[PDB]
Amino acid sequence: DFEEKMILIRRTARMQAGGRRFRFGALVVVGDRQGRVGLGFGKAPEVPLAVQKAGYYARRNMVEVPLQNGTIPHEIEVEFGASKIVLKPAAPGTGVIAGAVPRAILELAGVTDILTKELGSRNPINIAYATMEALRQLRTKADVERLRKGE
Amino acid sequence: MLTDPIADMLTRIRNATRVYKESTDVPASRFKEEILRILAREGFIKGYERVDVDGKPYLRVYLKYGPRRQGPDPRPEQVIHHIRRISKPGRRVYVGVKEIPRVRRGLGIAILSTSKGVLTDREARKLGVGGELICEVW
Amino acid sequence: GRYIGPVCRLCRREGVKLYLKGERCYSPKCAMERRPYPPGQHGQKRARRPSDYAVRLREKQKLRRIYGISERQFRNLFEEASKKKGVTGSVFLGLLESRLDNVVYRLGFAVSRRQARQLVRHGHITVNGRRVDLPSYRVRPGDEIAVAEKSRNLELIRQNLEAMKGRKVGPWLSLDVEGMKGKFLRLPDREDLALPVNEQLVIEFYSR
Amino acid sequence: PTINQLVRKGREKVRKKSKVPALKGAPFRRGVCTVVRTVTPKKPNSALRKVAKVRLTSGYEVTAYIPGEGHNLQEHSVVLIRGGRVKDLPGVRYHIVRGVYDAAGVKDRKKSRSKYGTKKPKEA
Amino acid sequence: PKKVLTGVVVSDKMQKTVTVLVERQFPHPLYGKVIKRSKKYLAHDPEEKYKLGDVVEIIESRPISKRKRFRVLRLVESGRMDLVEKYLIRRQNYQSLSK
RNA sequence: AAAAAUGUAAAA
RNA sequence: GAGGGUAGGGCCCGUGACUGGGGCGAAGUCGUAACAAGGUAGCUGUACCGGAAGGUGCGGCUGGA
RNA sequence: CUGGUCCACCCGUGACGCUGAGGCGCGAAAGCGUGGGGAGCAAACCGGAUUAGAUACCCGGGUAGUCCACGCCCUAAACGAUGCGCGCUAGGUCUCUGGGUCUCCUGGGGGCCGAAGCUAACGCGUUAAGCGCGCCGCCUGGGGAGUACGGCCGCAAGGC
RNA sequence: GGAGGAAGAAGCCCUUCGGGGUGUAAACUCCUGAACCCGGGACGAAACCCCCGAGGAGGGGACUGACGGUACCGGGGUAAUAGCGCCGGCCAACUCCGUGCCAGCAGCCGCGGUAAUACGGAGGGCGCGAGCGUUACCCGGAUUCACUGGGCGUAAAGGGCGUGUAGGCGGCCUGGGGCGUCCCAUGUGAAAGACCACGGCUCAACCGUGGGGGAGCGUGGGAUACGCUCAGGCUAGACGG
RNA sequence: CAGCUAGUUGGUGGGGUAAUGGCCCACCAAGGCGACGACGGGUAGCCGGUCUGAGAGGAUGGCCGGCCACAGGGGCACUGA
Ligand SMILES: [Mg+2]
Ligand SMILES: [Mg+2]
Ligand SMILES: [Mg+2]
Ligand SMILES: [Mg+2]
Ligand SMILES: [Mg+2]
Ligand SMILES: [Mg+2]
Ligand SMILES: [Mg+2]
Ligand SMILES: [Mg+2]
Ligand SMILES: [Mg+2]
Ligand SMILES: [Mg+2]
Ligand SMILES: [Mg+2]
Ligand SMILES: [Mg+2]
Ligand SMILES: [Mg+2]
Ligand SMILES: [Mg+2]
Ligand SMILES: [Mg+2]
Ligand SMILES: [Mg+2]
Ligand SMILES: [Mg+2]
Ligand SMILES: [Mg+2]
Ligand SMILES: [Mg+2]
Ligand SMILES: [Mg+2]
Ligand SMILES: [Mg+2]
Ligand SMILES: [Mg+2]
Ligand SMILES: [Mg+2]
Ligand SMILES: [Mg+2]
Ligand SMILES: [Mg+2]
Ligand SMILES: [Mg+2]
Ligand SMILES: [Mg+2]
Ligand SMILES: [Mg+2]
Ligand SMILES: [Mg+2]
Ligand SMILES: [Mg+2]
Ligand SMILES: [Mg+2]
Ligand SMILES: [Mg+2]
Ligand SMILES: [Mg+2]
Ligand SMILES: [Mg+2]
Ligand SMILES: [Mg+2]
Ligand SMILES: [Mg+2]
Ligand SMILES: [Mg+2]
Ligand SMILES: [Mg+2]
Ligand SMILES: [Mg+2]
Ligand SMILES: [Mg+2]
Ligand SMILES: [Mg+2]
Ligand SMILES: [Mg+2]
Ligand SMILES: [Mg+2]
Ligand SMILES: [Mg+2]
Ligand SMILES: [Mg+2]
Ligand SMILES: [Mg+2]
Ligand SMILES: [Mg+2]
Ligand SMILES: [Mg+2]
Ligand SMILES: [Mg+2]
Ligand SMILES: [Mg+2]
Ligand SMILES: [Mg+2]
Ligand SMILES: [Mg+2]
Ligand SMILES: [Mg+2]
Ligand SMILES: [Mg+2]
Ligand SMILES: [Mg+2]
Ligand SMILES: [Mg+2]
Ligand SMILES: [Mg+2]
Ligand SMILES: [Mg+2]
Ligand SMILES: [Mg+2]
Ligand SMILES: [Mg+2]
Ligand SMILES: [Mg+2]
Ligand SMILES: [Mg+2]
Ligand SMILES: [Mg+2]
Ligand SMILES: [Mg+2]
Ligand SMILES: [Mg+2]
Ligand SMILES: [Mg+2]
Ligand SMILES: [Mg+2]
Ligand SMILES: [Mg+2]
Ligand SMILES: [Mg+2]
Ligand SMILES: [Mg+2]
Ligand SMILES: [Mg+2]
Ligand SMILES: [Mg+2]
Ligand SMILES: [Mg+2]
Ligand SMILES: [Mg+2]
Ligand SMILES: [Mg+2]
Ligand SMILES: [Mg+2]
Ligand SMILES: [Mg+2]
Ligand SMILES: [Mg+2]
Ligand SMILES: [Mg+2]
Ligand SMILES: [Mg+2]
Ligand SMILES: [Mg+2]
Ligand SMILES: [Mg+2]
Ligand SMILES: [Mg+2]
Ligand SMILES: [Mg+2]
Ligand SMILES: [Mg+2]
Ligand SMILES: [Mg+2]
Ligand SMILES: [Mg+2]
Ligand SMILES: [Mg+2]
Ligand SMILES: [Mg+2]
Ligand SMILES: [Mg+2]
Ligand SMILES: [Mg+2]
Ligand SMILES: [Mg+2]
Ligand SMILES: [Mg+2]
Ligand SMILES: [Mg+2]
Ligand SMILES: [Mg+2]
Ligand SMILES: [Mg+2]
Ligand SMILES: [Mg+2]
Ligand SMILES: [Mg+2]
Ligand SMILES: [Mg+2]
Ligand SMILES: [Mg+2]
Ligand SMILES: [Mg+2]
Ligand SMILES: [Mg+2]
Ligand SMILES: [Mg+2]
Ligand SMILES: [Mg+2]
Ligand SMILES: [Mg+2]
Ligand SMILES: [Mg+2]
Ligand SMILES: [Mg+2]
Ligand SMILES: [Mg+2]
Ligand SMILES: [Mg+2]
Ligand SMILES: [Mg+2]
Ligand SMILES: [Mg+2]
Ligand SMILES: [Mg+2]
Ligand SMILES: [Mg+2]
Ligand SMILES: [Mg+2]
Ligand SMILES: [Mg+2]
Ligand SMILES: [Mg+2]
Ligand SMILES: [Mg+2]
Ligand SMILES: [Mg+2]
Ligand SMILES: [Mg+2]
Ligand SMILES: [Mg+2]
Ligand SMILES: [Mg+2]
Ligand SMILES: [Mg+2]
Ligand SMILES: [Mg+2]
Ligand SMILES: [Mg+2]
Ligand SMILES: [Mg+2]
Ligand SMILES: [Mg+2]
Ligand SMILES: [Mg+2]
Ligand SMILES: [Mg+2]
Ligand SMILES: [Mg+2]
Ligand SMILES: [Mg+2]
Ligand SMILES: [Mg+2]
Ligand SMILES: [Mg+2]
Ligand SMILES: [Mg+2]
Ligand SMILES: [Mg+2]
Ligand SMILES: [Mg+2]
Ligand SMILES: [Mg+2]
Ligand SMILES: [Mg+2]
Ligand SMILES: [Mg+2]
Ligand SMILES: [Mg+2]
Ligand SMILES: [Mg+2]
Ligand SMILES: [Mg+2]
Ligand SMILES: [Mg+2]
Ligand SMILES: [Mg+2]
Ligand SMILES: [Mg+2]
Ligand SMILES: [Mg+2]
Ligand SMILES: [Mg+2]
Ligand SMILES: [Mg+2]
Ligand SMILES: [Mg+2]
Ligand SMILES: [Mg+2]
Ligand SMILES: [Mg+2]
Ligand SMILES: [Mg+2]
Ligand SMILES: [Zn+2]
Repeated sequence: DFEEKMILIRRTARMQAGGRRFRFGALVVVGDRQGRVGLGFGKAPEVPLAVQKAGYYARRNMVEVPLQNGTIPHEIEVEFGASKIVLKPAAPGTGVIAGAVPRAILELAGVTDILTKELGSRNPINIAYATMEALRQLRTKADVERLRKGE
Repeated sequence: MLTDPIADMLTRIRNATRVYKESTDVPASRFKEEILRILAREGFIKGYERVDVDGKPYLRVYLKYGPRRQGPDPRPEQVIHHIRRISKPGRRVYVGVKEIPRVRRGLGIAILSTSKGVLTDREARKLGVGGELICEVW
Repeated sequence: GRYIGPVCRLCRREGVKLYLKGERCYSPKCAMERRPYPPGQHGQKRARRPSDYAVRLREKQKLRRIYGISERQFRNLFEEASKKKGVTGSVFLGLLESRLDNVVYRLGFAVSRRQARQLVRHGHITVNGRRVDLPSYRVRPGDEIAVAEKSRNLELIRQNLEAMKGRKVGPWLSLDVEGMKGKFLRLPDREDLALPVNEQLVIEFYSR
Repeated sequence: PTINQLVRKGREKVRKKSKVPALKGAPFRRGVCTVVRTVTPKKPNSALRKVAKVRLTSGYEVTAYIPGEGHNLQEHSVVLIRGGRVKDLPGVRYHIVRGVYDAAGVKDRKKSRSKYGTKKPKEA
Repeated sequence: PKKVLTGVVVSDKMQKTVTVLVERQFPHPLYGKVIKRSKKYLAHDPEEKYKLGDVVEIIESRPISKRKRFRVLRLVESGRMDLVEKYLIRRQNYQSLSK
């Protein structure tokens, strides 16, 4: 029961003898605005229905996000093949300055102070993927010394 | 003939870790020891020791990894998330004391060759000196 | 200067009860209590979810109009905020609140934020003796925001003070209602304030 | 490339030429209108565009487009060049200012009087 | 102070005058690579005792002639013809660059 | 391994 | 020794009957070479030739089977 | 007569190496020059047939050229459309060649399929398009145009 | 100008003809009071000059104001100029009529050829305010000359292949030097500026005052890890039998 | 723009200046410079600073401040610290 919000809803079609039927696709993201966030991209032959599918798909996936008084722990250069996005922890009072897509990502991630920028490709879909897997590589101080411990 | 023994060495680790090997060898050298010396001091290698490859002094770098992972494709965690050289034989990178980088906001380390030995990103700062930025690790 | 145009008309745009007046806005008619929908022929029509920028914009215009001050000065202060350290966000609202004429409202001397400007303009207000007419003038920590001698016994003034009996106001402010004077204790901590606006968004916007 | 490649060769500086040969990039150039004729548009359009060649005082000779609803420029009118091409007319890379010199403004116009040079009227 | 350079005698075909090359390396202003460039200087040797290839030192001195404001100091090592080559060979290749 | 040319110019 | 004068070269700009190709164009004329074995697989260096696209020769490449 | 290349013995040298602006040399085919040769083939060219037309597709005849020498030209889808060198990173399969008490092991080369990994996808994947260092080459929207001018080379066509 | 003020004038626009919009906006009530009027009215000026001492030190006396009868202070005092751009998407702001590939807009994609939110007018809205907007030029977005921070099988791009000159790069160990580089000290980096702090002019702009470290360079001292350099040894690269 | 140079490079002696110096003169010796871009052409006064920019970089030099150069074009020397 986290906070839900979509990104974009395109309208792809199909060539075929006679006419050109369609199939809508909607990108949606969820989060309680504190560490818990999930991204899902639902495809369906109808705008609303697609959002509905995006719903379950989003509430399905999810990832923990080690906060820090509203900011991210550290910075990362996460390249998702095509696109390239980098985040960086800012001092409280800064603001969620990021691309249109990553905005609603970290916004629902309980982030308020972050520095990001998209490089290479800027395809909404890909960029999204990136931002997620990015948070998926995040490592807290605890996480670090934990694996580095191995005692 | 190679160029920078360190360059290919860090690569041994990289390529090995990617496939999760027990350990890998590499031609024995003064500097490489220092590398592993700190690469163990901060804790990225299980250790090392000079071995033999047909009368050829090598160095067995014993790799460290993470716990087994649940879910699709049980990929064991990587202790050495990423390690890349900075001061290349092409571009000799010399940094000052109050210039030394902060690898991923402390989470990382900057192995560099000080004018008084070899120290970490923080160790070099504490002693109050600068040197050639060998590489970073995190 | 300030947009003299109809004001209880903007309350409808922000969709938030804004006290740009005095008595009437507290009455059963902030002009939005009557018409909870934005102005124009339309407004009474199903609208659409604005864009990120769009929301940030509307959100900003909420704060701005509240202090009925030129966007010029409004922006100039946003910068002034970023200029210094601290939580630039709340800091902005902070200096916004430090504005002389503004304190004159949060001290009761005037019934409206706009009427405050008027009074302060005609030097009806004093500070440590000087008849500061400048609606600007950032009141530093610790000042005697009193009422000028000539301005003491004034009809409109009295009405404002008489009604301003008791009634806690400004935790970071003191009020000597007896002699018609107030003081600026400390800088209003973010928590103390409580405006219908979201600073974080207003911040993001001016980063473009 | 490599490091040495940069050490020797080096990154080539961009450098871009202007879309408008109007001398000192001067805000506007003055000239005398030589030809005042209407030319037909390009590919997707067709609406006889009122254009006028203007032999600048700066020794040039270019074609400019007259906006607004009509005008009053003959074979010897003087005028200013705004500088701004028209993607519907091949070659026309200069607008022509309104209300300036022999070039009158637009009659009846209400909105956007600025661009079309029309001193605000009075309703009363 | 009186600037002093450690260069090599690359030309001794003048009267009481000797040319000297001086290589100075430094970080590239932008690319930080240890690049190496040089320049030729005309020294004053009233004794002519310094011969070709002789690595010597040169000090910023009183103006002697037009393009000459430096004087010799002392030898660093005699046999250094190999370096002279690097200079000479560079010259040679030049002749094959024109038309 | 298959004799046989060509359809100008206005909207998703 | 300013400059002036005489003779002769170098570079740059403008201009010029005529001429070369290029770009551009809701429409023309002549064919149809290319994309499907495009109805001779196509492309290609070079050569020759023809209203034109192009054909043919020598070799080569599949981005042909 | 002569270059390059591989395996075994670990015998000698003792960092002598990698790369390579310009330059030097090689460089299919067609083409040019003097001389030689000419079976077949064969642009051009002549004729037949098809077609509206047919300077073409097919058929008949046919020259230069194709071949030799010596000299010049220096281009190509010169194609793996993948610069050179050293190092690390599953393996299964068959083939060329070399070593060895040999249902098998070991070195160099060629081809398919695939771990990890890279990739826009295709696809690459110890013959990398993987991970990493060193050096040269080169690209920075299409057309204009590989043209125009200048410069250099060439007998020319034309090339850089 | 401020406070109030109708379930909400008039006109104007829309309309499923019920009503909706302009809009508390106005009208009107009440309070203030820029402009304007009267009176007073600066700082900026102290010193050279006079006197005792010794013509000095020290100390005491005296002249001068362009701006100005200006700013500023006290009193008397009238509701008192609002404009420009935009409203298809980018981009915040929707409807009516007219027009009919015309007129005309256009920064990019495009719009207009009978029902245009895109031309023009209107109603209304959005932004901004003594300004708004256009043109021009510079950085930015442009990680589109890529040190940070690109790329080259088919998208623009491996030279046709080889040889080698300069240049660039450099295997493991030990030794001296300390050129690169690293650290300290110091000279330096002037003022104006930028930043932080306090203060001046009613605030600000403007300005005074103080504090900070600065790249680089000069000198002195220090270190030796890798680069460099000379020197000795090895065989894993290359070469040779 | 790929090769450039006769006061050209250097030396002895001298002239000249406040002073070094082909700055200039006579004599002598062939040198001097250049792909680390000489020579040519184009453009432009330089910096402190200013503009933009996450920074690096890019752009720039109006005002004020510092140095430079010119005072219609062009040459000359007198007076004087
Ligand atoms: Mg990419
Ligand atoms: Mg394992
Ligand atoms: Mg160990
Ligand atoms: Mg209320
Ligand atoms: Mg203003
Ligand atoms: Mg209050
Ligand atoms: Mg209140
Ligand atoms: Mg008063
Ligand atoms: Mg005010
Ligand atoms: Mg209180
Ligand atoms: Mg508290
Ligand atoms: Mg409040
Ligand atoms: Mg900003
Ligand atoms: Mg901004
Ligand atoms: Mg007319
Ligand atoms: Mg007239
Ligand atoms: Mg030297
Ligand atoms: Mg002399
Ligand atoms: Mg002399
Ligand atoms: Mg057949
Ligand atoms: Mg036809
Ligand atoms: Mg058609
Ligand atoms: Mg003469
Ligand atoms: Mg003369
Ligand atoms: Mg002449
Ligand atoms: Mg002449
Ligand atoms: Mg001519
Ligand atoms: Mg012509
Ligand atoms: Mg002719
Ligand atoms: Mg063509
Ligand atoms: Mg045509
Ligand atoms: Mg016709
Ligand atoms: Mg045609
Ligand atoms: Mg064909
Ligand atoms: Mg085909
Ligand atoms: Mg094909
Ligand atoms: Mg052919
Ligand atoms: Mg071939
Ligand atoms: Mg098949
Ligand atoms: Mg042989
Ligand atoms: Mg043989
Ligand atoms: Mg064997
Ligand atoms: Mg043996
Ligand atoms: Mg041996
Ligand atoms: Mg041996
Ligand atoms: Mg030996
Ligand atoms: Mg080679
Ligand atoms: Mg050569
Ligand atoms: Mg040859
Ligand atoms: Mg041939
Ligand atoms: Mg022949
Ligand atoms: Mg011929
Ligand atoms: Mg015959
Ligand atoms: Mg015949
Ligand atoms: Mg025939
Ligand atoms: Mg035949
Ligand atoms: Mg012929
Ligand atoms: Mg033969
Ligand atoms: Mg050939
Ligand atoms: Mg090619
Ligand atoms: Mg080799
Ligand atoms: Mg075998
Ligand atoms: Mg073997
Ligand atoms: Mg094999
Ligand atoms: Mg495969
Ligand atoms: Mg895989
Ligand atoms: Mg993929
Ligand atoms: Mg795949
Ligand atoms: Mg393999
Ligand atoms: Mg293998
Ligand atoms: Mg294999
Ligand atoms: Mg082009
Ligand atoms: Mg060609
Ligand atoms: Mg030519
Ligand atoms: Mg070529
Ligand atoms: Mg009111
Ligand atoms: Mg008063
Ligand atoms: Mg007075
Ligand atoms: Mg006085
Ligand atoms: Mg006195
Ligand atoms: Mg005097
Ligand atoms: Mg006396
Ligand atoms: Mg006396
Ligand atoms: Mg005196
Ligand atoms: Mg007066
Ligand atoms: Mg007064
Ligand atoms: Mg008064
Ligand atoms: Mg009154
Ligand atoms: Mg009133
Ligand atoms: Mg009024
Ligand atoms: Mg009144
Ligand atoms: Mg606008
Ligand atoms: Mg509109
Ligand atoms: Mg409109
Ligand atoms: Mg909108
Ligand atoms: Mg009409
Ligand atoms: Mg318009
Ligand atoms: Mg278009
Ligand atoms: Mg209509
Ligand atoms: Mg229509
Ligand atoms: Mg309209
Ligand atoms: Mg529009
Ligand atoms: Mg428009
Ligand atoms: Mg309007
Ligand atoms: Mg730009
Ligand atoms: Mg840039
Ligand atoms: Mg580009
Ligand atoms: Mg690019
Ligand atoms: Mg560009
Ligand atoms: Mg790119
Ligand atoms: Mg290509
Ligand atoms: Mg090749
Ligand atoms: Mg060499
Ligand atoms: Mg040593
Ligand atoms: Mg010693
Ligand atoms: Mg020592
Ligand atoms: Mg240093
Ligand atoms: Mg340094
Ligand atoms: Mg210091
Ligand atoms: Mg210093
Ligand atoms: Mg200092
Ligand atoms: Mg400085
Ligand atoms: Mg100072
Ligand atoms: Mg300073
Ligand atoms: Mg401070
Ligand atoms: Mg203050
Ligand atoms: Mg102050
Ligand atoms: Mg202040
Ligand atoms: Mg103050
Ligand atoms: Mg203050
Ligand atoms: Mg100051
Ligand atoms: Mg200061
Ligand atoms: Mg301080
Ligand atoms: Mg330094
Ligand atoms: Mg002479
Ligand atoms: Mg002499
Ligand atoms: Mg003399
Ligand atoms: Mg003199
Ligand atoms: Mg002399
Ligand atoms: Mg001489
Ligand atoms: Mg001579
Ligand atoms: Mg140059
Ligand atoms: Mg000039
Ligand atoms: Mg100039
Ligand atoms: Mg940037
Ligand atoms: Mg700045
Ligand atoms: Mg001026
Ligand atoms: Mg004059
Ligand atoms: Mg003169
Ligand atoms: Mg003169
Ligand atoms: Mg004088
Ligand atoms: Zn209200």
